[PDB]
Parts: sequence; C-alpha cells; structure tokens
Amino acid sequence: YTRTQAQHLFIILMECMKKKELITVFRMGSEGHQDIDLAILTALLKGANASAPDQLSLALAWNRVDIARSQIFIYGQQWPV
Amino acid sequence: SRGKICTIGIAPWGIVENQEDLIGRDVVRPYQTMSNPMSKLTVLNSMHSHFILADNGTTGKYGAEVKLRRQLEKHISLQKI
Repeated sequence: YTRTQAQHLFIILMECMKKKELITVFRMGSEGHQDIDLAILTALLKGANASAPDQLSLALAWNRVDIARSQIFIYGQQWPV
Repeated sequence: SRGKICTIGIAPWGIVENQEDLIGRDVVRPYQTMSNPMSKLTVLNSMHSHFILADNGTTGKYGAEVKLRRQLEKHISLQKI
C-alpha cells in the first residue's frame, strides 16, 4: 500500500494510538451506538472535557433531549449549586 | 395504570436528610426530592404511600429498625385473615 517497510507511517500511527482517548469507532453489530447521529454527537460531549452543566447547555442548544436523557442524566453527576 | 399500592416504608429516623421540615403535627409539610451527596444522608424515597420512622436517639447509623420491622412482620403473621 505504501513504499514497503522502507518507509512506514507506523511511528505516527502509534503516536495517534497513544492519543487514542478521543478516538470513536463505529461498527455495525459488534458495538453499540449503531446510529451515526448518536455516535457523532456523543464525541463532542465526551471529548470536550467539560463539566455536566456545560454539556447540558450544549444539549439545550442542540435541542436533543434523548442524548441528555441517556448520557448526561445518569447516576453520580454532582451538579454544582 | 390506575389503582394504588399500599407501600409501607419503615425507615430509621436518623438518616433522613431533614430532621426539620417534619416536626409539624397533623399538618401537611413540603419536602424536597433533589439529592445531594455532600450531606452524608439519604432522602426519603418518594411515592411510598406510608412511612414509619423509627428512632433510638442516634443520628446517621443504621440498625435502628430491624428489630421493629421483624416484630411487626411476626405480629402481622399472627393476624387472622
């Protein structure tokens, strides 16, 4: 596919896999989030490294109530006063 | 669905989140349902149609109602249908 093992992108790929915290992978049947619009929107909330009120404001802006129902409002959130 | 279930909840008095807001006798008392984790206490679970609060003077410790609940069950089992 590339210039053999003479030149490879393996080091950069391994660096990306070292930074794999943000990677989200879709796959039919094998994993959950079979809906792309569900999967593409969960990435913004998870990867923002924001607190619960910030993600709640994001869900209010996007007018998607099911995501805030199933992701934001779960056990153990500890909203500020 | 219609109908009501006569759910009876026997709880230790020393673990409620509000020792106050419940002193009023033969009157209606509002009660908050939002639960916060820095109080080291637990709120009364809603839609329990009857509550029995048992106290032995302590505050924040369990074990104050198991004897009462067991004796009440035994006495009910001796009642005649």
